[PDB]
Amino acid sequence: GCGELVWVGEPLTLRTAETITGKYGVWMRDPKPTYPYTQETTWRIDTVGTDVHQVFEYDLISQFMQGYPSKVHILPRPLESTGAVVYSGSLYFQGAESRTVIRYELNTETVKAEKEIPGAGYHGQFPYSWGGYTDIDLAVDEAGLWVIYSTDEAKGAIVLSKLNPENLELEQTWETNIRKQSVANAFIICGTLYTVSSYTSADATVNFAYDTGTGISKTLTIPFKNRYKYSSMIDYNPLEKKLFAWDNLNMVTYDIKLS
Ligand SMILES: [Ca+2]
Ligand code: NA
Repeated sequence: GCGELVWVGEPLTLRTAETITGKYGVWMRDPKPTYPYTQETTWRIDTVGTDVHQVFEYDLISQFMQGYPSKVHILPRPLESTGAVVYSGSLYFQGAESRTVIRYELNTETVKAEKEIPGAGYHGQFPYSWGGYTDIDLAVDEAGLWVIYSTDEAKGAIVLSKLNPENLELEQTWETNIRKQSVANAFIICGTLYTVSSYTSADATVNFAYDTGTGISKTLTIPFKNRYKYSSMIDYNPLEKKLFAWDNLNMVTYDIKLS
């Protein structure tokens, strides 16, 4: 059931972090779960600080919302920023102070692939507008795995590449005209990249779209509310067809409607 994004609902708070380590972070579910995980399995990474390596895993939504993790993974190398995703049994994350994407198989705690994103800026060159070293943002949509970034050659405009999820090879690349540091975050739905105008405003918008099928860029005015005024992470989950976000200690989700 694919289509163009036409509406975003009110943010729903699922969990509020209890320490400043959780002011910003990423939380994720797998749109292609694999044993021993299910559609309920939830991963959470608080990303404040300089040696981020703990991943909280919750077998059940009840545990994610009301209780303790069922497992803590200690990543073998530290992680950068809020851009990570989980896809088909692996956490895909960026190595701290690097342009390297790492595929970490969760059930075996094994690194399966590492890839330098060619020419990608990193560590504060092309972050989203809030900073936070958000230069590299992974994404999953109905067609699989992508990475959102920029390069000097693109002069800071958003570049997106489709990734092979097994070995991280780039399969195809598109260059937009949207300055990455001028938008708060971005995500991909049904092959279209969407951006959010502000990470602070209760009256933000989903303000730009780039359709990878046609190469056409559009301006949009879809209301988007940052309930807690500091959104560090905004991603799309194509199985649930919802936005997942992290907003000033709060793990939130937004319903959407496609046309
Ligand atoms: Ca994102
Ligand atoms: Na992401």
